Amino acid sequence: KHRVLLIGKMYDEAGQKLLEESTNTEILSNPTLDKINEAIQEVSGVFVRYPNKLEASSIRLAKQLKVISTSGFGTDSIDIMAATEQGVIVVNNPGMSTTAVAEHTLSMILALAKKLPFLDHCVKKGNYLIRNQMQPIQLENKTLGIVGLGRIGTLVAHKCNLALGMRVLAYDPYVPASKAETVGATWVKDLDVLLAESDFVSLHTELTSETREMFNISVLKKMKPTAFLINTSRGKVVCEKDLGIALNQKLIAGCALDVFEPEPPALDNPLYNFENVILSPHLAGVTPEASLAAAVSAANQILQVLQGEKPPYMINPEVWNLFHHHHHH
Amino acid sequence: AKHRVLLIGKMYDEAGQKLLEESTNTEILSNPTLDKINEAIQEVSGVFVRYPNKLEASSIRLAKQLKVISTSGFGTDSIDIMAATEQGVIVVNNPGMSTTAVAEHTLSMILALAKKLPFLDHCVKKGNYLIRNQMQPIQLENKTLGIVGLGRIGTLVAHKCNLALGMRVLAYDPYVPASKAETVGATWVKDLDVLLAESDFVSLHTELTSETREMFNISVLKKMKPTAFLINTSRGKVVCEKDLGIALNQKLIAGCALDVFEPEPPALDNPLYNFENVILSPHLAGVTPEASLAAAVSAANQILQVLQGEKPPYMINPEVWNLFHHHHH
Ligand SMILES: NC(=O)c1ccc[n+]([C@@H]2O[C@H](COP(=O)([O-])OP(=O)(O)OC[C@H]3O[C@@H](n4cnc5c(N)ncnc54)[C@H](O)[C@@H]3O)[C@@H](O)[C@H]2O)c1
Ligand SMILES: NC(=O)c1ccc[n+]([C@@H]2O[C@H](COP(=O)([O-])OP(=O)(O)OC[C@H]3O[C@@H](n4cnc5c(N)ncnc54)[C@H](O)[C@@H]3O)[C@@H](O)[C@H]2O)c1
Repeated sequence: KHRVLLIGKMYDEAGQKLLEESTNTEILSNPTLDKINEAIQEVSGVFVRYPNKLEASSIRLAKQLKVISTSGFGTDSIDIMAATEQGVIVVNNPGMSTTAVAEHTLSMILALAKKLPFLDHCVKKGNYLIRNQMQPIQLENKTLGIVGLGRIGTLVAHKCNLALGMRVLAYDPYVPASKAETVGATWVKDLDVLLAESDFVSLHTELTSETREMFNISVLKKMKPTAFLINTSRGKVVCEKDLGIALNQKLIAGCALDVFEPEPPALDNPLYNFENVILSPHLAGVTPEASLAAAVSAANQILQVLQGEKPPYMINPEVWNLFHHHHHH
Repeated sequence: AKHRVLLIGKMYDEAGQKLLEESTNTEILSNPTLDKINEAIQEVSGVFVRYPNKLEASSIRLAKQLKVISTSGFGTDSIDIMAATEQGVIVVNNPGMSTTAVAEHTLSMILALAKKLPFLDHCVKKGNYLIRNQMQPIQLENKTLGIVGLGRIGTLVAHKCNLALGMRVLAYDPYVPASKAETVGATWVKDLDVLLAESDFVSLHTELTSETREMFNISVLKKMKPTAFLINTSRGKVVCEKDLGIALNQKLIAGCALDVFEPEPPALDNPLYNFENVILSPHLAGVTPEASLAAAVSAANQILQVLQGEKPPYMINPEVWNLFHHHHH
């Protein structure tokens, strides 16, 4: 029977149960490159838990490899070129946690408006009278600016408009304006207009060379001093040093972050010392439902390629013909 | 007890209908009128729509127990999605099941235009073998192919025409990264006008949207080379067919190959039937045994998923999911 290497465990054991019905699996925990190499030589499939890496030199050692599956959308730590050259199919598992991240985003937007973690701290310390200096924000009729109108951004736009009564603006050069109009948002060609008009700005872009450090001191200066930033996308989209300067200089009023750069944020991180800051440890997409759906998807696609069936989320379909040559024909 | 499912046209493989019959009672209509749909749709929980059959808003409103509409393939232009969304009805498509088939069919049509294959077959069979002394077939090596829409099919067509024929491949698609073209040896161009000026064959592979509706009109044909050919396997409404006929008459382009039409099916007296260097097929580019089986299984399984309250993989109106929940309980 075929052998599968799991570079990191899946998000739900049901995916490992699926593999074990037909394959012999070995599981490594944050393995070093050497540990991968001595475990990968006889496997037909590999699962990679984000953010683990799979290098070209390791792929070359896997002479019978048929398929590499990642745990989520991201494949940046996979050398796809190497896999393609050897007839190995790379699949991702995208969109398995859209609803979880959308809910987490609504949670952070509301908690910023209501000053919820700060008020909880104050009441528990006997500082009930903080209420005199408080002005919670009503979300109704405020403006939300969505940067990245993808799977998550679209759902967040829809619910903030329909359920919370917000005006919703969006910036995304790589979707048509009709996509925003369908959910009640307006797609804007000029990011600066969204920045000037928004009371809450929520980031939902893919991380690319173009969006890396896109949210820097120049952007924060354009935002309203009363506005808040929410980032549930990727830590590298935000320049954290500039963000701290912007909070310190009151260029924006606060922020909620689920992702960081560097990740694991340092014990030193100056962002910890603002009470208009709300932090979560990269959990926005983590629910039992999302973990199970991704684990089952990844296992099912590995099993498809081992059977010779085309999986639904191939990242390198240009490899199929060589895959055919190596393992069929 | 069993839910009812209406098929507005058959699937292309019986496997889908057998999957549905395990758990539901089905009725199959053959090219029904709007009235026949309304009679058969009143009590059904799920509908399958075989393209180009239409499902209009008025019919969706009569379907008081409707949960899910599945299209036969990627295209959803024959569905009133807005009406479905308003009623808490999930729309699923079935994308990427015909990608190799359409890419093969597109290469077939490019070659047949270059070699004048249907015309010459007719000549030999009518006794005019000696037409050969006036024929100059085109050598595809180093000719330029322009791809409009670098999606699943457009990217595979670019890859195959490079590998099989040595063609230079240009692409126009505002919504994909230039790296996607580079990976298959093509160049992504920001200005469609440049692609039109440089291409010897222009092949259409876009989604039909308000932006691509009637994109290929007389102004575009005036920009194409008089020696160039148009290939359309995407959607008929991307091409203004009356302008295409004008363009062929006025020698703005040399010929065309079409698998999709507007009016689809086309009329008995369509003027395109009478032109030189026209090659037509009846929306069969994506209809192979392999593709039909995959699409039929996918459509059946998504219908069954939604009937169970499970989120399917190809929801095209995810903003409707909460209203579906509210009705499905
Ligand atoms: N915090 C978590 O636990 C978690 C979980 C899942 C996803 N994510 C991240 O959240 C982000 C959104 O996820 P998704 O599934 O909606 O992605 P998606 O691929 O569906 O959408 C990404 C969108 O970003 C847009 N984009 C690219 N460049 C842009 C630019 N310069 N400006 C504006 N928009 C741009 C793209 O056009 C796309 O519509 C991603 O970064 C994803 O990695 C985080
Ligand atoms: N038998 C057949 O003829 C057959 C079979 C399958 C699919 N199709 C059709 O072929 C088309 C492509 O299918 P696919 O699976 O590759 O879809 P896809 O979603 O993978 O690709 C469509 C591409 O169109 C591009 N697009 C959107 N707007 C554009 C614009 N203004 N200009 C240029 N490009 C734009 C998108 O960005 C996308 O990359 C669809 O119209 C589909 O309905 C036909």
